[PDB]
Amino acid sequence: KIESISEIRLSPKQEEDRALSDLLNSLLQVFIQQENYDKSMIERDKNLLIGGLGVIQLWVSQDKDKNVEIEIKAIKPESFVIDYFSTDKNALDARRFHKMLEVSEQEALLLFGDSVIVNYSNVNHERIASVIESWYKEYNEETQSYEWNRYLWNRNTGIYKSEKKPFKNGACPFIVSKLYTDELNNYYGLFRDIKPMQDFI
Amino acid sequence: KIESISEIRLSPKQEEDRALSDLLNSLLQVFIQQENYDKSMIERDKNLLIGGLGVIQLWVSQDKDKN
Amino acid sequence: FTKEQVFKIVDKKLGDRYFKDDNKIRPLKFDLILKSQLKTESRDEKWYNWNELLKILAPIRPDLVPSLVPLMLNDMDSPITNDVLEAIQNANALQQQNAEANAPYNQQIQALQIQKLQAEIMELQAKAHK
Amino acid sequence: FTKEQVFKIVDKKLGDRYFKDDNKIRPLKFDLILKSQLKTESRDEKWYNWNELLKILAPIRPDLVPSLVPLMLNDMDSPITNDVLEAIQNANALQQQNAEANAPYNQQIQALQIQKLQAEIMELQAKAHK
Repeated sequence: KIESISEIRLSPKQEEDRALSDLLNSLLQVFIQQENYDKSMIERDKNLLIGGLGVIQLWVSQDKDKNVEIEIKAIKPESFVIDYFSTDKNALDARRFHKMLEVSEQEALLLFGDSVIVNYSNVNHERIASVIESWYKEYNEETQSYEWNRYLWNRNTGIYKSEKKPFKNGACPFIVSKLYTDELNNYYGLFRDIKPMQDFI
Repeated sequence: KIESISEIRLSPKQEEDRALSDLLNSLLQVFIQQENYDKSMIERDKNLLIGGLGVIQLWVSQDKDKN
Repeated sequence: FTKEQVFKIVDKKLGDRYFKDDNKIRPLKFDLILKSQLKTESRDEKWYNWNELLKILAPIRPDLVPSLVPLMLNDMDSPITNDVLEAIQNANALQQQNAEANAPYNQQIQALQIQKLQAEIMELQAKAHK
Repeated sequence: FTKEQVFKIVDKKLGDRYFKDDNKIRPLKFDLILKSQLKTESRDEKWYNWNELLKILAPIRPDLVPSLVPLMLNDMDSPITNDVLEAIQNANALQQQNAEANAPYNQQIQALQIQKLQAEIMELQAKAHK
């Protein structure tokens, strides 16, 4: 899978869409040939093969010089909780995604200002914090469409920061796929069918 | 079966039906190259092979922009 | 599927060939035959059909072949297609420009040869008369 | 992606072909088809497509081929490309310089042949008259 890394090219449906598509295939190259792409894809394939989950998030960070960029990051699947009501692979009928993050102190200061109270830890000397970032699918009442909202919160502390529709379209940044969903709604992976052979060896 | 996914193309019976059929083969491509097609076909084949049933439903949803 | 829904999906020629109606696609019962094939995109299938058709039509009728290659290249999924099409347009414009620039000399030569062959008529008739 | 963000990434021709708007890329629903392929850089893919297209178009239409090789060589990732392009420009400049230097002799020969073929008309007409 390392040398067969798949990209997606775009093709026109009509004849007039070609000047669109050959534009967008030129604009996806700065998303393709970035440094994080191959790392996120190989981490994704390792998580899909060892376990059953593959989680890749996207971001639209814009640093200083009007330069909009699409960051890509593969998420560790053990620090990622899906809605229990979603039964299918790719997690499309999911209403919420939770990720439990470790956050350092100055990254928590940059993430939100000092006006709200942070429940830090004291693990050795550095005051880290455990922050749960939840993404909720809720339909609006002004427009009748679903939008995704972000809540950075801590258990037994409350909500640190609540933002609604923080992507100009109400799109969830996570792309999830489960390999081998089974009964009782678990991901099965390639590990369980080859595990007793390894134990016998 | 994953790489031998079968689509259905339409052929004209008479000579005058070709302008119909080459129209409809262009209109089935938005049904073919959608994201749910390969997932539904592979789930169908898995259900037909593991068990005996294969059930696929279709819908004519129209969201907001006369689409 | 409404008519504006159809014309947002298909090309202009494919829409104009079917609607000569009543703004609705009305297929009859004995009109279509369902044939199964491998799931491929339409431009790749048209490209393969264009390739085999140009390799078939080469010995039997060659003059049909160079009039088909813009219609072949319009159905190409390559990213170089928008350059090849304007290259074809520039070459055709230069060719017709050179043709319409050299055509007065050609019609001058034609009229002059006609006048020479008439002058031979009147010369031989005058010799026969004298 | 803003318009100046797009025009910093793509070429001038790729930007001008799409924006004939409202300064935003507005793709419709039935416009794009997603096709998976191997992850390769754009100039290498365009180079391979140019190579197969020039090997296809060689027997069927040869006169299209020498007008495509600057457009092929512009899409080359080789370090010698900036030398080959100025070599092409110098060769084209020398060719058009020789053509525009030799063209007065060619039009002189054309007018002189026209005058000779008219002199034949008046000669044969005078012979027929006498």
